Amino acid sequence: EIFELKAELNSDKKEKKKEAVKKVIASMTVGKDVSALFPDVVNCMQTDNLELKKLVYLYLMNYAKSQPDMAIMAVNTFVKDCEDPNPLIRALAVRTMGCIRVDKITEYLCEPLRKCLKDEDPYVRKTAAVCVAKLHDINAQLVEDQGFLDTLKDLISDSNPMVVANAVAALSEIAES
Amino acid sequence: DRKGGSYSQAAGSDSAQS
Amino acid sequence: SASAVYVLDLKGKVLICRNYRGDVDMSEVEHFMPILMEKEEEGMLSPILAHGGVRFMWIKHNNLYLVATSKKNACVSLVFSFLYKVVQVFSEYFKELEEESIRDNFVIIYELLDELMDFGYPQTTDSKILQEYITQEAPRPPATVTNAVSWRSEGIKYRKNEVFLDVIEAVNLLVSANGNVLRSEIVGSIKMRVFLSGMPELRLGLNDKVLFDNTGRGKSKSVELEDVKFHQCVRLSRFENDRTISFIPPDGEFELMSYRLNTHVKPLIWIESVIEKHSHSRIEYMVKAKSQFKRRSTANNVEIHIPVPNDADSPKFKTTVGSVKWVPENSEIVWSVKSFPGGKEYLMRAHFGLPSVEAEDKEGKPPISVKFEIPYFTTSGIQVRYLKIIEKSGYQALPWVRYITQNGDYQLRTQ
Amino acid sequence: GNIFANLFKGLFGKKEMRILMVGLDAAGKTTILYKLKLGEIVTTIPTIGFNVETVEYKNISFTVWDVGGQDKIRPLWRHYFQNTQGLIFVVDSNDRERVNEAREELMRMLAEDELRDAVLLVFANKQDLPNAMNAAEITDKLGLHSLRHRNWYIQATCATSGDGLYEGLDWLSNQLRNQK
Amino acid sequence: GNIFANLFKGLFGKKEMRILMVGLDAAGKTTILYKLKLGEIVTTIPTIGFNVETVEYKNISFTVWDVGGQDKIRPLWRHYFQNTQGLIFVVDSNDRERVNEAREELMRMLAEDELRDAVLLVFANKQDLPNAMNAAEITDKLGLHSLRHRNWYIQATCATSGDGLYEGLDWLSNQLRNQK
Ligand SMILES: Nc1nc2c(ncn2[C@@H]2O[C@H](COP(=O)(O)OP(=O)(O)OP(=O)(O)O)[C@@H](O)[C@H]2O)c(=O)[nH]1
Ligand SMILES: Nc1nc2c(ncn2[C@@H]2O[C@H](COP(=O)(O)OP(=O)(O)OP(=O)(O)O)[C@@H](O)[C@H]2O)c(=O)[nH]1
Ligand SMILES: [Mg+2]
Ligand SMILES: [Mg+2]
Repeated sequence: EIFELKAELNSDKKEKKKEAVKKVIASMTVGKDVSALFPDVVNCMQTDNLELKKLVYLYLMNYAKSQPDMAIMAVNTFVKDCEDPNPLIRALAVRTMGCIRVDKITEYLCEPLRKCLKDEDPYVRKTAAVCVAKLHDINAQLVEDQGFLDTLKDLISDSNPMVVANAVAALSEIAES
Repeated sequence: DRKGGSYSQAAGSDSAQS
Repeated sequence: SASAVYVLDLKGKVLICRNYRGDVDMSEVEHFMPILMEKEEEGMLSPILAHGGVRFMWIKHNNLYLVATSKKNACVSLVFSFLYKVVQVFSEYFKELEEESIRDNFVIIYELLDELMDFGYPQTTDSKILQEYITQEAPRPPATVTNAVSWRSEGIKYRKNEVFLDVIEAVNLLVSANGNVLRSEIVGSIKMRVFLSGMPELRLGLNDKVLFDNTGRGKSKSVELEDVKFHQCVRLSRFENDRTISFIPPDGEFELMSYRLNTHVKPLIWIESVIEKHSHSRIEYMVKAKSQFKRRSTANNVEIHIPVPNDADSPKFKTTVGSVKWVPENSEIVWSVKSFPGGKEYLMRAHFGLPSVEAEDKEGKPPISVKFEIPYFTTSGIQVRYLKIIEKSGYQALPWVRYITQNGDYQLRTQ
Repeated sequence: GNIFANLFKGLFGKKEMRILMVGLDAAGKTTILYKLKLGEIVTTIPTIGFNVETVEYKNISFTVWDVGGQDKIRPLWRHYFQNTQGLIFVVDSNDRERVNEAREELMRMLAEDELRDAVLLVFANKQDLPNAMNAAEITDKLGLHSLRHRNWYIQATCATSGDGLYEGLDWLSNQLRNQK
Repeated sequence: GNIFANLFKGLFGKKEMRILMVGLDAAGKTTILYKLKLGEIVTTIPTIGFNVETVEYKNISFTVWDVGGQDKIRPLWRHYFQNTQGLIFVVDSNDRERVNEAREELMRMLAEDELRDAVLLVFANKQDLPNAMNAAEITDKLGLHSLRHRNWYIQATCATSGDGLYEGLDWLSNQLRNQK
């Protein structure tokens, strides 16, 4: 079971890695403690297929507070994925970075957040605005040091009405606390 | 045919209001 | 400001959960079921629960309760709107809303939940737009979400340009036991299935009373819609300026406007029912249905539900037109009529037995509800005047629409 | 000779036609041309020279040659008068002081013996402010009814909205083409 | 059983092989991997985590798994030791103070009973400054000849130039593949 799943996830075949990822996702949804296999799924994270990347990101987000020490092996992957040409991949990486409740991980995520704050893609801009609010909620001091308030304020006075509304909501949430 | 009343074509605008 | 959107089941098991802020522990869902059971058993059950400092506000679905936990003073209306949008998206993607699809569509369900809301703030809710970026069978997100027009995908092309409208009427009457109607309101529903090429800017025009008064023609038959709720595509500013209904119709069936005005006319169907219920001996149902609608309109599938006794057995129906059947599951007499011409009068004489032993507790008097549906009959008298279909390329549209008259909250209080 | 090829071409549409874009500067001529060609209100710098474009509608290639309203470009409208079949005049109802100048320029351009087959095409540009006149006050001020042997038609078009462009195009097609 | 399909696959090339990329931080490991995969000196930030890539040469897919030399990532090399067939060590001859640390890290990584079939692959990185040692002084200091049951090979590769990469790849292919 667990050994077979680990062997399948540690293989060089994508058809088996996808099946292992799907089984791990179903086990977590079915109510199975799959946090012990978080380090094993870390190796099979940088994959070209977008279907398995989303599952890996969801598992890391749901298995980040449980194993914060094992989450230190994902900062490089997040940094690499924060510059993908596809806006969907960048938005997913930004959402996953802010969803990880790791004290030692949000500190290194300031640079990707700053890079994606001025992203031309409106989806990327909205993802960065949401990630800034998430980081401020997690660490207000880190957000203030990163100087994201000035970037958030300029979001309202820019194009992309959806992105402007997202930035306004993030600013209201930050000011609410 | 269709239950609930046959579909009828609609106009383009109020031709009598210019 | 939801903290974690989760989907429960009928046995208390969380079919799927998706935390958005992480400020609420995932173990609080277990206490939601006991709290709901306690609230239901004491009459204090409400859609918004409260587990200490965490509030569990959710609605009841077909088979699972989409409870969304929250901790701060989040907007309850916003949470309800997000839950409704999620339910609509699930219905659009999955034909059935039950546990059969929750455990079978998790791969796409998780992606849809992640994309719908981030950090508790929803960003995308259009099923048609969302179907171009999240599929269960991924390219860059469409420009429609980034663009202002998020309800009409660009580049749509069809062989023909036909738009089917549906002016569905809702005749709701609240007739008290004394014989008078208290709440008699008719709510319009303009549902259109737009199927055209490109992104046409529809210019809907009807014989509104306000529009007729402004133009100076406030003397003909004009619909006096007290409340008009336009869709997202309908420009609120244009309607506020000079009653101009200009909006881009979406691709598919959607609700453009939902009129709602009071009705001061006599009911289309008048039901005169009597209860000659003997004291544990028998019961008589002298129910007579009078059609006050126009004779040119036929109320197809007329179903006047007469609530019979719950413990009644060996019932006999002596009617004139239409089949009368008693359903023990519903505990009422269904006066089903296939075709009900306007001005017709159907008389029924119910006769059912009753046990000698009296019931232990009272059962109440449910109101009698009719299910009349007369097509091609507009009670409000509102008629579509024009539909300005304008396209940059230039094409000849073929708009269509039909008027359907049905019964909404048309209940009759019993004696 | 045989005209079978011409008949075959005309069976599916062969006539194209032409059009002109003249008027005062900042009169919505460039924006009107962009809306006719693309369908968006594009902001452009003042037309120092000229802009040449084409519009495909009703199986007729309506080529539009935008001409600026600059003083140095006002006398340059005679260059486009050669091999020209149509002419569109863009009025500026939002410039009361420039209305007289536009009328004088139109009269000067309409007093040429070479431009005779070009029918009048008056477009009411900038039809978005309350100060804009109607479709008859502007024509009455410009004296469009006094243009003998000139088929003029006044149409109000909103640069921001685009309403009335289809009506103007249909009128131009009906004036140019005299068939079913 | 039948092995006709395997023979047909091997007739045109079937073996791929693997490789590892470990060493001290700022040792040219990322630049070496970029040169092997792409062929350009790409400047990258320090490897907080790891980089996984593949190289196609001589009909063998030489997959390279770059590993950083950070203190927090030094003990993380055991994660890649599972299902690993090769190992490449990148030395830092330009860091005299870090040479001892790199040698200690290599000895610690070479003292594992699980990583036994991975032959030694010493790459002389940063072979562009006069302070860099030769191919024997570095090996003598590291004691590569004292690694019993270890097939080590020292090769000098210039990060800026790329010379010696082909020789190292050929040596790795000859050590991994024992056929014609
Ligand atoms: N906002 C707005 N401006 C309009 C409208 N109609 C005309 N204008 C003005 O008219 C100008 C149109 O300029 P262009 O579209 O670039 O071309 P043009 O009309 O030939 O002007 P020139 O290039 O100077 O000759 C714009 O700069 C606007 O200021 C309108 O409906 N709305
Ligand atoms: N200019 C120059 N720099 C070199 C050369 N060889 C190695 N370096 C240095 O080595 C570093 C190589 O870093 P990367 O290529 O990003 O990857 P790395 O070797 O694993 O270093 P880390 O990422 O910190 O672990 C560069 O920053 C250079 O400063 C060379 O030949 N020329
Ligand atoms: Mg211009
Ligand atoms: Mg590196």
